[PDB]
Amino acid sequence: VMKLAEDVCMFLKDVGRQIVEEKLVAVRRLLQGGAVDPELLAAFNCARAGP
Amino acid sequence: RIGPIGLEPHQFNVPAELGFVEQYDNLQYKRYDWQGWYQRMLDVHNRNVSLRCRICDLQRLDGNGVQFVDMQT
Amino acid sequence: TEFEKRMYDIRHWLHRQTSCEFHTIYRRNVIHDSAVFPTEHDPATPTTHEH
Amino acid sequence: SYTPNLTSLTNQVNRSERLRKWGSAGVPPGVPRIPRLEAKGIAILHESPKVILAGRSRCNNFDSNQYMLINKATKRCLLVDASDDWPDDWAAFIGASDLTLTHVFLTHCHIDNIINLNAFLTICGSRQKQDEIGVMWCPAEECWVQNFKRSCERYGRFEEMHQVLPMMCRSLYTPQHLVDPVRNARHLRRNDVLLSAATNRATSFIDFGNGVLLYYIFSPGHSPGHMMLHIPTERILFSGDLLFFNKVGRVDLPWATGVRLAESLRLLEALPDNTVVVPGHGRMTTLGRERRENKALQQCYQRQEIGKQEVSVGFNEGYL
Amino acid sequence: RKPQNQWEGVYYYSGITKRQRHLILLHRKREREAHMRSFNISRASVLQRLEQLSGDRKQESLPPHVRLDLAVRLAQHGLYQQATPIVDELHHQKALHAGHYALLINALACPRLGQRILHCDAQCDPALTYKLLGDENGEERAQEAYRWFDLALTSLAVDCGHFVPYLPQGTAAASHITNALMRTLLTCGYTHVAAIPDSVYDRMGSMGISPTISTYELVMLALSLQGNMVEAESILSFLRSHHSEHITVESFNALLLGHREARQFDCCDAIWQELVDRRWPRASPLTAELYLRSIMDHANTPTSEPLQSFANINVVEKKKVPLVLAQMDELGVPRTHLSRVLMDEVEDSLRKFQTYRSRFYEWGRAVKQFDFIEFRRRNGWLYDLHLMKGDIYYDDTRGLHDRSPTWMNEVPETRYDRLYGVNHPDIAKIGIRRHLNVEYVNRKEVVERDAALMKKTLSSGRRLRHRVESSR
Amino acid sequence: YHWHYNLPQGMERPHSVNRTFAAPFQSNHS
RNA sequence: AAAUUAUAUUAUAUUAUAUUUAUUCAUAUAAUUAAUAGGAUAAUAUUUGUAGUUUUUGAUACCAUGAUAAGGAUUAUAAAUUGAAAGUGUUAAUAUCAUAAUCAAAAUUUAUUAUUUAUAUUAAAUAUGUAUGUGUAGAUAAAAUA
Ligand SMILES: [Zn+2]
Ligand SMILES: [Zn+2]
Repeated sequence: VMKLAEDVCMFLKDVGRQIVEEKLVAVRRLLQGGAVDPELLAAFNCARAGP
Repeated sequence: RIGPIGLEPHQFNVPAELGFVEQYDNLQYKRYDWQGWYQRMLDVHNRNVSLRCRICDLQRLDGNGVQFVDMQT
Repeated sequence: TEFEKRMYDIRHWLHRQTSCEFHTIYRRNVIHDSAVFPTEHDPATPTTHEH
Repeated sequence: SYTPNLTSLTNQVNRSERLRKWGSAGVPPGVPRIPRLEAKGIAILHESPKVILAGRSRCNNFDSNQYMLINKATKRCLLVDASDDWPDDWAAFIGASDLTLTHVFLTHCHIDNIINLNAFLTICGSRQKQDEIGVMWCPAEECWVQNFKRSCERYGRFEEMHQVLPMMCRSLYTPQHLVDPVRNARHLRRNDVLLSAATNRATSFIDFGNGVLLYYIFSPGHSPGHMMLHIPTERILFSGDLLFFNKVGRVDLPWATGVRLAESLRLLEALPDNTVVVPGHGRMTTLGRERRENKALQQCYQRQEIGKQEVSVGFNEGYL
Repeated sequence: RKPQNQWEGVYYYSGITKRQRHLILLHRKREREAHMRSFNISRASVLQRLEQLSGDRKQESLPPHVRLDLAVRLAQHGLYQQATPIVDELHHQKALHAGHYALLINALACPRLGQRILHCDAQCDPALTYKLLGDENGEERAQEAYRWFDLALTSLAVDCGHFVPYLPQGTAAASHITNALMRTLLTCGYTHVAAIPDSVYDRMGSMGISPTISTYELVMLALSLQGNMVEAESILSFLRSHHSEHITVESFNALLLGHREARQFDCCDAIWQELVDRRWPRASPLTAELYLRSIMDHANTPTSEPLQSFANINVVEKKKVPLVLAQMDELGVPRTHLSRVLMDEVEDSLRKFQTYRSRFYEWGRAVKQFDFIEFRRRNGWLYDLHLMKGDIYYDDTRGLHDRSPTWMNEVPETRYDRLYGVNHPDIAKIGIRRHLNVEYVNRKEVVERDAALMKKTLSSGRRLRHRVESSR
Repeated sequence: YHWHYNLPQGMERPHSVNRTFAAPFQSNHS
């Protein structure tokens, strides 16, 4: 089990770095600029009384 | 984050955790005529779903402006 | 889900006589509907231990 | 078994036989090595002023026996039918008895006789390192030497497959290797004798020492070359596979003829009844008890008396 | 018992019959003939309308809007030569205005011949529609679009007769006509597609016309069809930096089509994941079309580093298809709005990689596995790929044996069993008893039995030694 | 005959049987 | 007649003398045979008392095993360590049913005046005289008539 946990952790490290880099390249595009979703804007203005 | 989202003032959104177990055999019960009832035994033995929620997440404002969970709540 | 798919297929290249099980703790939005489950007063005739 | 050609693969009777014999597996389970559990020790069978016979029964899962003759004077020992799943008790016995192993007698070269032969020669030569051990055998068994691998195929003896047999190496009867001028552990084995089928009571013997003579007798039927040992001074007949307790050898194997087995049983009638016959398999008997109580010899002599010109006797189920 | 293989997959049915593939090919051929018949009927109706308006109305001059609608319907069906004298007469009569020129130039891109080339010729590949529409007179329709652009600019300079030295270049009509010119030049051959960001964009800059979002989207689509991805990503980075509230899904479709054409499929996955993350602008069925076609193009791609030693490697990317389809069910993109060829490939990858819980309880029965074996044995010549043929960073001098007491905790059962006669001169070093060194389950009893047997044979050997050496 | 436990328990060779043989769905029931 | 090998610790036992019970034993019994068959989200087979009948449960022997007891030698020249403890050889007696033609002891279940050993019940008796085992057991923390 110790030699398997070295085989799987090395596998999930290279896979998990590739997936997070795919999410980091999308987040840095979402921070450069984007248009606000009208359904997202409607979710904030949904309550009757605010704070 | 999956799950439905309520926009009406009578629908509160609770961010909650769900814990569950997936188990599939790959050594002996991977396939043969026993594989069905063994997989059903593994699934029904792992039937537990743990639904967790912080009370601090419940202390937000509702759609009507009043707080959802106060001190006495 | 790309990582959950890649995590589930570790079971196909495991070691000899070595199996695995998976645990997943994810966040999921829950709606408490105040119309299906309303907050009402106590009834006039209350319930007892005989119920 | 045999080579899977096109006709054997397109036959449904082959799959029917492999289902009937072995069930749903279809593959025969081999003859495995006896483990270190359920293994007995070496017994001293006979003690005499001339020789000592030390043996071990059921040393294989073929249910064969392993015997060694010890000369009390010259301190020389002689293994006959060297097939033991553990030839480490025998090397320790030889080393603790201060004995020298000089030859190994082979009755015939079936797999129940030569399975651990390279192990015997290697371990006993390694103990001699702290002149090599010769092999005495009949050249007709050459046809059973070449099928040692195939017999190791069918009986599951995979670790003894890729082993050059010492009877196949170059002896003094063979041409020599012309090696490059710029080794002799395997290139030439000077200690090797080939027994002749013309066996007589005059000169067909081995001088074991101290006036003890071992007359080898050519007796086919279970093999093309099958050599019994006869010691008339000790009344001991190492029969090998020709004669057992209440039964004789098989003929339902290749190069085995029933009338050769009948002639081999007929050339045994001049020995006295108190000669202890020592078989390759099972319990030992006497030749008088086999003249009185063995049905194969009764059938052989009855067919000879009623007038059969070609008397054919032999077992079809028994010891290999 | 003989062991079963745990790295061999469960035998399951993932494939179609020869009859089902033949019926799929037959039905797709019938749909292609139906689309060809529809386009030929519509083109015959348009030509009959033109012959009626040219024969019966020989001297009666038609109203200008009937001739404008006839020229639009002629140019939309790929009949550009029958429409240009109508446009010359309408421009000579000064009946055309700002919107009518853009309507004519947009009709010159032929969006009725494009539907036939889509459904019949290109096999519903939307990049192949741009690649195949350049064959039906790309250079001549490009020259007519340039001529109608010059006609439009002359009529815009007429119609604008303060901002006097900055007209009509500052108006919305000039930008609309330039967008129509770019949209028509995308339809033509490769020279005009390459000239859209080269010559047309520099001419629009030198003329002083302010672009719109469709201008940048058509320039990005031209760079996508060229295969130049760094410039298209630069244009979308410019749009993300400055005018971010105006970006529509056509720029994402341009990047998806371009990274599909440049065969950089990881960028296609990155763009699709970004579009799922932001959820605005909404994903059209063209987004799912381009992304699933990029997936099918990457999965059918052969590799050369393992040199096909066991099987094809990229087929596992079809396992991404049951994920992304579920994302479409979250994105509101209907999966029935996919083309029939792509739906065939998606159902292929779905029956290769998808199972439900009810099938997963029954798919490993021995009946189905042995039926798989019997079907491979009987007719495997029909379906087989081969039958066709401390902390280490602060550690430098490691402290050893730091008085950690191993006698407080309990590890007393450390017994080991060694073979008898390791240094004995009578017991040989090499032997079959070396195989006793690898045995774990019954180790103690095997070592005791071997030691007892070796002691007994050594005692018997020395006893026979003493008896023989004392008897003589 | 077996695999020893001190040996590395790696996968010996991968098996691509479902991608070499694509089987159509065939059940005895309609 | 020394050195100590020695384990040592404490308790029990019987037809007093008769009665109920856990097992044992007696005599009544029930139970019997064989072989597969895929069903929602799958591009179309309607299907399963169908292909099985003279089906399998059938070789306990006289092999050369192995346990028992007994004697040998090597190491301590240190006051440190939680801890100065570990490996290597010979003789007597006892004993040896596996290459063959079967079948239900306690394979095995259940019950009745009846056979035991145990289970607890179980008492009178000073006229005189009086009643000593081998063993079975639990964890194991004293020592000189040879
Ligand atoms: Zn033989
Ligand atoms: Zn033999």
